[PDB]
Amino acid sequence: MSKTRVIYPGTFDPITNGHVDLVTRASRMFDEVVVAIAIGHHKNPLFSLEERVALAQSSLGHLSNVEFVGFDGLLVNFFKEQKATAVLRGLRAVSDFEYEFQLANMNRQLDPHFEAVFLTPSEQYSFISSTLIREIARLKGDVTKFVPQAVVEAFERKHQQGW
Ligand SMILES: CC(C)(COP(=O)(O)OP(=O)(O)OC[C@H]1O[C@@H](n2cnc3c(N)ncnc32)[C@H](O)[C@@H]1OP(=O)(O)O)[C@@H](O)C(=O)NCCC(=O)NCCS
Repeated sequence: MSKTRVIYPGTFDPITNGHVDLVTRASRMFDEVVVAIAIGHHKNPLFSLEERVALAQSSLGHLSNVEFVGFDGLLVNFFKEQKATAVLRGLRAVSDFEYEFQLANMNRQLDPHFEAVFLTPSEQYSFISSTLIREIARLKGDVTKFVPQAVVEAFERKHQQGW
């Protein structure tokens, strides 16, 4: 009769309707869900950690069993620290599927307790790629269809300065 806690890591740069769907799904089936934002020190994300967490909070705060936290280092260690039952990943048609198996199996070798549990998002979200979203925004196009309003405004606000 133990509580479920799943960790959903990613860069969420920025969060998309697809990510929202997934979290919504996950919130319905796990007791607690942690939206885990990888800082990306060596990665160089467009949006800052604060901006990413803010935007996630805005699109998913209404779910009461959803936490939001940034993290670096090893997902396996974050997993341990958070006393997590499993790491959640999404699985679309566009997904590097062998590349989920590498992640999953290598992490298992680092920690035999590590478990991974994929969910698939509503078919309308099977084709959107944050890379393309960011590119469309950059070229002053409409991303209203692919990300929450808050994110759309973030994009303007990013144009409006330079960082
Ligand atoms: C954090 C981590 C899980 C993320 O990898 P990932 O599956 O690519 O997920 P990310 O958050 O990196 O997302 C990267 C890409 O996935 C894509 N993506 C995944 N789900 C998506 C969705 N629902 N909608 C749109 N794009 C999506 C995007 O194209 C994204 O591109 P971006 O780099 O512009 O954001 C992985 O890098 C990690 O675990 N790092 C921890 C460090 C570690 O342990 N390393 C060794 C593990 S063996």
